[PDB]
Parts: sequence; structure tokens; C-alpha cells
Amino acid sequence: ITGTSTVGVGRGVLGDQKNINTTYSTYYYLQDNTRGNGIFTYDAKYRTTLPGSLWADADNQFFASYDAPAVDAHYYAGVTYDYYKNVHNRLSYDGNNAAIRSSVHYSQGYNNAFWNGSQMVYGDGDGQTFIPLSGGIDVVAHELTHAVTDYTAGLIYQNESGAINEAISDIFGTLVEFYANKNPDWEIGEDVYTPGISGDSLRSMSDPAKYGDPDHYSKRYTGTQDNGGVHINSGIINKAAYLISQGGTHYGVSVVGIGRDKLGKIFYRALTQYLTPTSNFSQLRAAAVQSATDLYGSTSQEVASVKQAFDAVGVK
Ligand SMILES: [Ca+2]
Ligand SMILES: [Ca+2]
Ligand SMILES: [Ca+2]
Ligand SMILES: [Ca+2]
Ligand SMILES: [Xe]
Ligand SMILES: [Zn+2]
Repeated sequence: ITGTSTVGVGRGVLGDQKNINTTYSTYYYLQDNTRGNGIFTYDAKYRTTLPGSLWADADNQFFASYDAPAVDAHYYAGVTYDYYKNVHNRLSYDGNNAAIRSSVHYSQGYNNAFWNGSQMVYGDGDGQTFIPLSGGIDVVAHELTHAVTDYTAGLIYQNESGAINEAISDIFGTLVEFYANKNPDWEIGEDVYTPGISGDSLRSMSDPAKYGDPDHYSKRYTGTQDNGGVHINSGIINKAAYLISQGGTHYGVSVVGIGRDKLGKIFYRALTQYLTPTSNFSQLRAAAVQSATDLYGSTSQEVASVKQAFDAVGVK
């Protein structure tokens, strides 16, 4: 909508207070004009027609329980926007400052979040398995990364390409989490998963096998479920990324870690300059090697580390 840029305040899903960029025009809207062509958050009002209505608030204070998922959706979209711009010189998900829209309160007890080709959608969770999914900055950035992927490599959401696609989103979801620097880890969804159980999460990049996901190519899932295991076989690429960053010895193969920032630069370049819609794991390894080569030189530690990491997860 047209109006004047303001700053509201409220509370997120985990009860933390934050300021949010809003727009004033009779009501204060969850519309952030400070980033590209706007960040827009909507109320789906427990139904599934999207996007729903642009979030409207009478006094620019967002402390109602009902407000909390909207607050975090809008805020964490801004953080994610900030990461890609500041760290990779990318302007929103299409690279040309496309408007970022999100809808919260989608359906009833909906234990998921997703990118629907045009926008972010967040369930509220059933309160058992999940609380409103926008509470997790890694979940928000995972999903927005899918948009980035869809506009760049275009990895098909099936079999190995799909698994890479999932990994990329877990990878950048995690790097945005570190970027924001609130309790960062190499786990996924821990902030909003199983409110009754502490110390768990949806997936682990540091040890995928903690939840039955493969950490080695010889352990890959080959059935047809989950689009050919896109959230399952991602663990193999997740572990590779973890090792490039953090180092370690995995099934006997030692990797020299090179840190999160170089991890991000290598995988961002692979994503935007080398991967294609039908890339497989073996082509991801080659893309990552070439990317590290472009960035640091063929005799670099960085290249050497990439080779060890894929070696360690049995990807040649
Ligand atoms: Ca209010
Ligand atoms: Ca965390
Ligand atoms: Ca996490
Ligand atoms: Ca939990
Ligand atoms: Xe983005
Ligand atoms: Zn995903």
C-alpha cells in the first residue's frame, strides 16, 4: 500500500521483543519499505487461500499472541534479505529486489512451512510437534533460499537434484542463523520443533544420522517417498558442508575446516554459476571444486578441503 514508513514493536513466537518496519495509512501494515521493493506479511486467518490480507494493526504494537508469528515472519525475512545483500551482493531472491511476501496462520495445526512458487507460507504447528514455524530463523531462511534456488540453478525437486536443493536451503538457513547470531547451531528447526522436548530438532547437519538421515552416499535412500528422499538424502550434502566448514574425520576421512564464510561463498557461487536443474551429487562436487578454485586458487587449502569433504561422504 502507499503510506509512510514507520517502526513498530512487538513480540515474536519465542517471546522476544523486536522492532519491525511498518507502513502507516490509517492502519499500520506489516510492510517494510526499507528493503528492495518491500517485505510484506499477510494473515491467512487459519485458511489456505493465499496470500490472505496484508497484516493490519491499529496501533503499531504487536504483542498479541496472534501477532507473534507475523512479527517473526516479517522480521526474519528482513534478516535473510540482509544476509544475501550484505554477504553475497544479492538483492532479494530474484537478484532484482523482488517483493518478499509471507503469509502466517496458514490452515489449522499445520506442521510445516514452504515456498509456493511466489511467497512464503507458515503453519502455526499443532503445538505438539511444532509451534508457529516462523519462530525459527533457520526455517524462514531455508524457505526463502528455495526462491533463490528456483531463480538460479533451478534444481528439480526430486531425487539427487531435490536433495541438493534441500541441502542448499539447510546450508543457507544455517548461515543466516549464524549471521543473526542468536543461539546458532548446525541443527534445523530447533527453535520451533517439539516445544516439550529440549535438545532435539528436525534434522542435524553435524550428524544427520541422529535422526536416521544418511551421512554417506552408500547409505542413500532410493525409494520414491519424499520425492525420492529430498529431505533424507540431503543429510549427505549437509554433512559435506558441515565438514568443509567445521572440519572433522568422518568414516576415516579427515577434512580440514575452512570456516562458515568460505563455505557460504563456495556454495553460493556453485548455486549461481554452476549448478543446473538436473545436477546430481557428483556434479555438485565438481561445481563446488570449481567454485573454490575460482575463489581461492587450484592449490588452495579451500579446494583441498572441498575434495576431502565429498570424499568423506563418498561422493566422487
Ligand atoms: Ca496492535
Ligand atoms: Ca539455534
Ligand atoms: Ca538451527
Ligand atoms: Ca524441541
Ligand atoms: Xe532473499
Ligand atoms: Zn525445503
